[PDB]
Amino acid sequence: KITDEEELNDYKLRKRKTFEDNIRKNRTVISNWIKYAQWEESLKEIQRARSIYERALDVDYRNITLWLKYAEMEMKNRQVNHARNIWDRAITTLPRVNQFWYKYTY
RNA sequence: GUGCUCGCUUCGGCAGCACAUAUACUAAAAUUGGAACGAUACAGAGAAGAUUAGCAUGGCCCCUGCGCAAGGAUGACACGCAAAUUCGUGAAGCGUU
Ligand SMILES: [Mg+2]
Ligand SMILES: [Mg+2]
Ligand SMILES: [Mg+2]
Repeated sequence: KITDEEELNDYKLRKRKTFEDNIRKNRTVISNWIKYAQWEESLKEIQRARSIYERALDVDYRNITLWLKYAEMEMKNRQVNHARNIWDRAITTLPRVNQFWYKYTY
C-alpha cells in the first residue's frame, strides 16, 4: 500500500526507469513505446505520453498502429483538438493508408 | 626624462620645440561546487548437469594503451507476466418484439 505522493513518485521513478531502459536496448521494437505510453495514459500524465509517441514517431513514422494509438489516446482523453491535429498530420504523411482517412472522417 | 633653443638668461627657476604614446585571464584573494576507485559490513565468473577457450552485437557505461593493435571475467550491462492495428461458429435455456 502506497501513501502520500513521495511513494507514488518513487513507484513512477522505478517504472519510468524500467521502460526507458527497455527503450535504450531495443531502440526500435515499437511495442516497448506503446506499453510505456499506455502506462503514462493510465495515470493521466498524458503530456509524458505525447512525448513518448512523438519520440516513437521520430523512430518510425511509417508504422501505422503507432499513429492509431497516439490518435486514440488523444480522442479517448477528450482532447478532440490534439487528435484532430494528429489525424491531419497522419493523412498528410501516410496518405495511401486508408485506415487514417476512415477513422478521421468517422 | 633628455637635448637643442644665437629663450628670457642666470648657471637658480621658467617658457617654447623635438623625441618618447596606453600593461594587465587586472589578486598577495574572498568565495563556489565536485571527485576519488582505499578501508569497513553484504555480497562471488557467460553459454538449457558439471568444468569451462573465446570472437562479436548495441550505446545517456567506461578503464589501461600512441594506437584504425591488443587487453580489461568472452571488460561490464543484456535474463524480458517478451500480447501491435483487427474477429467470428453451432446448440441450449430464460426474458422481449
Ligand atoms: Mg576483447
Ligand atoms: Mg573465460
Ligand atoms: Mg564484450
